[PDB]
Amino acid sequence: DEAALEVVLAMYPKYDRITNHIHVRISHLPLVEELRSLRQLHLNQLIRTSGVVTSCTGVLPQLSMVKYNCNKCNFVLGPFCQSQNQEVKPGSCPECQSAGPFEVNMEETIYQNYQRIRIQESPGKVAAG
Amino acid sequence: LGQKLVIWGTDVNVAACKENFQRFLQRFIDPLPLYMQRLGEINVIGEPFLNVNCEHIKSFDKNLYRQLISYPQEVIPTFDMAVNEIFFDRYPDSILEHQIQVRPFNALKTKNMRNLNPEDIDQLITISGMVIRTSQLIPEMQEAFFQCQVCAHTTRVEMDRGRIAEPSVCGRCHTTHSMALIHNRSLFSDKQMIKLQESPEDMPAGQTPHTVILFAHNDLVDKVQPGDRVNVTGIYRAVPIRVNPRVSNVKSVYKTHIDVIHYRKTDAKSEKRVELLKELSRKPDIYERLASALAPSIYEHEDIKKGILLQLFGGTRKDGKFRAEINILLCGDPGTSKSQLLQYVYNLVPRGQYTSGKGSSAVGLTAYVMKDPETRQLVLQTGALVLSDNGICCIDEFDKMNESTRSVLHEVMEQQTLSIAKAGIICQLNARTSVLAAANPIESQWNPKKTTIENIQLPHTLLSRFDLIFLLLDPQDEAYDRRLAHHLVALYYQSEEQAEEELLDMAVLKDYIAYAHSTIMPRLSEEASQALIEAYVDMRKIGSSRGMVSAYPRQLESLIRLAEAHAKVRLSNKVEAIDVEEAKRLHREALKQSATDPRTGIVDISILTTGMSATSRKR
Amino acid sequence: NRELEALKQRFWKHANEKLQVLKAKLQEAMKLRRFEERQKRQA
Amino acid sequence: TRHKIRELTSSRIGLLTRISGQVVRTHPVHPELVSGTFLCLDCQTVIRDVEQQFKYTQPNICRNPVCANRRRFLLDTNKSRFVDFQKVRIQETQAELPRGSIPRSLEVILRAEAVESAQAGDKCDFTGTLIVVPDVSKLSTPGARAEETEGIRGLRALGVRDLSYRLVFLACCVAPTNPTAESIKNQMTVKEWEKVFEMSQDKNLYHNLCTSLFPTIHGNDEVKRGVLLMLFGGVPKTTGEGTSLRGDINVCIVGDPSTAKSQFLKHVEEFSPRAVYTSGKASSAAGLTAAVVRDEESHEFVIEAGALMLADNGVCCIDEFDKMDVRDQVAIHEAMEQQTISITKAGVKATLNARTSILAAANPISGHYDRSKSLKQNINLSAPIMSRFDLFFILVDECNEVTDYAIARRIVDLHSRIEVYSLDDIRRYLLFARQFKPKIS
Amino acid sequence: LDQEKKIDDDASAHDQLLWAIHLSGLDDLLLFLASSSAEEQWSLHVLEIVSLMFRDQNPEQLAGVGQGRLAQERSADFAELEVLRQREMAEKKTRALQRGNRHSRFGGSYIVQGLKSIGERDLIFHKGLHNLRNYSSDLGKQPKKVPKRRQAARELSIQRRSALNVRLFLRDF
DNA sequence: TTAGAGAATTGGAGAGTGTGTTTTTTTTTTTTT
Ligand SMILES: [Zn+2]
Ligand SMILES: [Zn+2]
Ligand SMILES: [Zn+2]
Repeated sequence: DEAALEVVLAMYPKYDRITNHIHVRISHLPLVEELRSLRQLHLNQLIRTSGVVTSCTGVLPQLSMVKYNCNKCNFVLGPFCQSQNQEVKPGSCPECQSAGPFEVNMEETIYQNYQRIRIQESPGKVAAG
Repeated sequence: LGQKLVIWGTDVNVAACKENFQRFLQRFIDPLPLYMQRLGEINVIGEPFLNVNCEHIKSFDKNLYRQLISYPQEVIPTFDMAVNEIFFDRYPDSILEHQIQVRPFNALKTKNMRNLNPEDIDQLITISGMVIRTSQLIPEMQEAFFQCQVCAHTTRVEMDRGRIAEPSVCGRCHTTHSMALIHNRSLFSDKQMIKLQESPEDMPAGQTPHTVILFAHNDLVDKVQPGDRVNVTGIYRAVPIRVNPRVSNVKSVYKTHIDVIHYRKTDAKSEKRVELLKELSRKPDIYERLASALAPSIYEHEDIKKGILLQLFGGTRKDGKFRAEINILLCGDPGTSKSQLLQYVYNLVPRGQYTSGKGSSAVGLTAYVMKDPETRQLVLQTGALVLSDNGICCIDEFDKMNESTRSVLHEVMEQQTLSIAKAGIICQLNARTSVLAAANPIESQWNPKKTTIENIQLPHTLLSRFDLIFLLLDPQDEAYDRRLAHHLVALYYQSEEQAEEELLDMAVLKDYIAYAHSTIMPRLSEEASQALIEAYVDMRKIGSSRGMVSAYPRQLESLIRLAEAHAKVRLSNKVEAIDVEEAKRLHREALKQSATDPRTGIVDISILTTGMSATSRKR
Repeated sequence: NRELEALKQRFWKHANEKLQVLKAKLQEAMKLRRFEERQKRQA
Repeated sequence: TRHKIRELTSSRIGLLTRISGQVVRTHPVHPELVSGTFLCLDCQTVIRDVEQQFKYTQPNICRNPVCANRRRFLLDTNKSRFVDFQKVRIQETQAELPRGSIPRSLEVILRAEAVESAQAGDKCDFTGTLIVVPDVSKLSTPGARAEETEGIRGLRALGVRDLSYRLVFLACCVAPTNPTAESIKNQMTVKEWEKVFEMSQDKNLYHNLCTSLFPTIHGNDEVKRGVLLMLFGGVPKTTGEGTSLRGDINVCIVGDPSTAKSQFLKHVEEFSPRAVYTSGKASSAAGLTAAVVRDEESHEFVIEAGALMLADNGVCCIDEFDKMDVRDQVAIHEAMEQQTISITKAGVKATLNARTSILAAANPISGHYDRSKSLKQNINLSAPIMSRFDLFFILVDECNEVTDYAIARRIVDLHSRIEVYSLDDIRRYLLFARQFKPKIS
Repeated sequence: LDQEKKIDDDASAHDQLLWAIHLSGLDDLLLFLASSSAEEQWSLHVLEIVSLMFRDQNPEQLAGVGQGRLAQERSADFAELEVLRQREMAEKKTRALQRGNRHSRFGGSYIVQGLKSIGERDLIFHKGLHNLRNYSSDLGKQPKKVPKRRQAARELSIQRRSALNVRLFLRDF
């Protein structure tokens, strides 16, 4: 993604006005897998699967780089990266050490589009019954 | 020192109680040295428990009985020490898996569920009841195994009234909070919860039944199933219940349950039999004797009883794919003896089933999948046809079943297997079952003008699978009805000396059938083969002449089944022309009853088709 | 067994987990890269 | 030794045991942590091979001997080791179930090589251990905090709560209880190769295979040939535009109810693997093709598979084919030619493969055949249904005394005396030969 | 510490290292350096090499090694396995007798009239009648934390029987 | 050679802080009526 951004801004120097990140997508990866055949050996590896989408959430905003107002003073906590694993807890304010009911700074927080889908095996690839 | 012990707040000496029970064991003899015979039975059988009658304890020593009833939690372990001391004073090198448990019991109930009071807490009681449910096997920890996660040093902790004295430090090393409970190296024993309703015979008039909880442990866990009726002897316990699982406050009102000490089931009802059966099989007209023994409580239908007897004995199962099972169908009005025949033979046969073709039946004919309500997990409830895989399936109200059930029965009769296409589950269940069916007319009472199929309104395809079909029509004849009425008034004047005789006849009939099934395996003789072959040709002759058809090859299979069954009845082990002649006679009698058109007589295509030849030419 | 082997050949004629296969067949190409670079440097 | 489900008492905990059971439900395969690698957050020391209980467990101490940390640890998921994990419910097999009892169900854990090796309905022998699994929701640890009978008490991890237990079988091995072209070649043996070659070179192989497959059938030699070619089948093909050309052969045997029409189906079904026998009338909501029914767990419309779907890439022996329900009478059009079943209902849209050869058996209208009339007049099948079948056969019950004589002789011989090729040999030869793809000269 | 859990008769990392020395022939060079009068300057070095080589071994056990050891050690392993199993079975039976054949929540309490409690009242016993055969007042007591200063010294390593090839090589060396 | 008085280190009592909780009806849809 970093390298693609460099090449894109070499070709179109003003494209930073439209984007701040280029997502490199990979297609025709030979590592095709059946959903029924995924194992622990495939963990943290780039897999390719097929299926029918059976559920979709609405497009929801998700925290990506979140900033928090301090619960007492006017300081704002540093950028914390969202992980998909757990809620990010701010910790304590480094100006004053308070750790109370912190709140998200919506205007300074960076969001990203989120959508959780459920895919299953296609009905013609599953066995009867 | 044991002699210093007294039960808490009781003034009873444990050592004196032990000695009194020991002399009881040594000297009680008269239930008509009694319990040393039971000790020897334990010694040879290897079961670690002794059943003892509290009435025997009472008659030997009233005070010992009072101590046992009042203070069972101490007195019963004292009796365990006594009996084990006697048992290992005798039989010095016999090895037992466990120490013996004394299991005192009262022969009858001392109390009932409605009169149980707080005065009875921690007291030995006996109550009668019916079982409503029985939990899965609960493992109760008996000794906790701890291992140090720093240095692998292990220790074992004994259970103190349900709580563990966890080691806070290791002994080998000295790390704190390092000892971890190794669950599967610990020791466990079986426990089970049972929910028991007061008996219907014991409920007061018009009241909803009361219910108690029993807890059984070790070997008494897997002795009682739902639906059983039991006199349970146990200690009436009271325990607190915490208000919510994460808080140790308890409700002032205590829960109660019974720690089971003893179960006695009260609804349960070899060469010395083989020697009788061998000569009784070669007694003359044993076939008639057994057939007349079937269902003495109803007025006699000879060929129906003969067919049911041959169904009970069945053919021989061999391998290819041909069914040894024999299928019988009974037809007649509601109010005939067909349902009594069904219920009788269901009570008689092993691996039997009885259910209704109506959709309101207690247990279904087809298999289904359901959420086990007490567990929420799926269970495959295989229907009665699959549960009776080596017995007779009695189907009352056989006409009232829906088309899906008719298809299921067609599948079971043709293929002797039931297919499962449930959600996720795919399997071929086994249903080698002999179906005995009882149908009704669609009208109120049997129409004489219309045919059997036209009256019961079941498909001819399914009717063609039955080996024999019979009718329970009663003639408008004094010659039959007068003697039937005499039989009925005599049945009112039935007495116990006739009841015992008929029960003995039914019991030896059961033993006869079981002994036949156990080993006797008929085969065809050459003369029997010729008789069956020429019988099929003879049945085809009467129809092939004049251009119609009067028989088809599956009737030869039915005749083979009946001949093999009759040889099985007479213990021959070789099928002969005697058996083949009886098969032809009974099959033709069934045809004379069922396949008779009122105009043209017996017509074979009334089973192969709906209607008959006359109808096919009337349209 | 020549005719039996011919029947085997006819059935083979009609005859018509993968990350490690990918890595191996790619490892061959990068080995060739290193060999060619070495040869060009030493030339 | 083998044990019953009723015999899985606490005495068997930790012992090697073998049980038989019928799989009722299989859950998804998950990755289970078998040994966690952890980082100590306040001294940066890595603790490897932290073995897991029936609770997710962090290090009890730091591996650094002078470090005082005992709860602040971070799992490194990339350097930890996981195992494939799957739980399946079983119950007692039909044979072992005691009379009158409810079926006793058991939970079985499959791991690593053994996951997804058993399917619901299979009867399998499980070899492994009976173990005990605590209620882990009651246990509170540094890794994770905690979420009518009374459990055991007094553990530090357990606090004021009580710990209950449940018995679970842990299967190290699973097998059935009573069981490509190159793949076939390598699987089979040299003696099997010799027998295959013998059959390939056999003269009169046509009639030999017919007689071997259909010994009970007297006569009807042409029907035998047709059914054999139905078993062998044609070559499926795909057009340039992607549409498929049907390869399977469809055969219908009409005849009087006294004839051998059902016996052909029975012989085919007991010979061939993956075959289904069914009646035209449905035993279930899904008849021949498919149905849409409400899930009892989800309260949601789901497919219920029919006989043709279960016979996909197989043979479906449909007896009483004249008595189909209207839903099957319509959907059999698509199933017989396009080899698909298309469903468009509430909650489900599906195209379900039905690549099956059909062997139908049917009765004439009014229950007997009339030779003066054509087959279209003798059976109720419509012209679209008639066009699907590759071969039609008719069986008329001739009232011929010598034929009845021979029939009785053959049947009673099969029952008394019996107590070219074997069906296993024909199975192996069919499986070998079906991989051939003949070309048109 | 991770990989020192090797069981006896297996090639540890040290055993494999000694086998590497053996196959390379540096052992013979060490013998030469030890026997040489001219190269006596390296005597302390060679002594330290030999010490670290024979770090794990026991002299009598090593001297007992020979041709017929495989059968001896196999039979000894089987016999020792059975001895361990019999000891564990005996201890399990003794514990099973010490506790009763009734579950732990089976109640019952006794007064031991002769035994005065920590007060003047008679002892009330709750841990079951089975325990009063070998009664002791420390049945339910937690042992004490030995303080750090008083914690006894523990032996620094377990002994393991190294690989037989390495043992034969070290015997010959 | 034992042991006892003064100084320093370790065990644990307890004071303080933070967390979690208390069958029913209307409507649809497919299959079966
Ligand atoms: Zn702040
Ligand atoms: Zn330790
Ligand atoms: Zn650390």
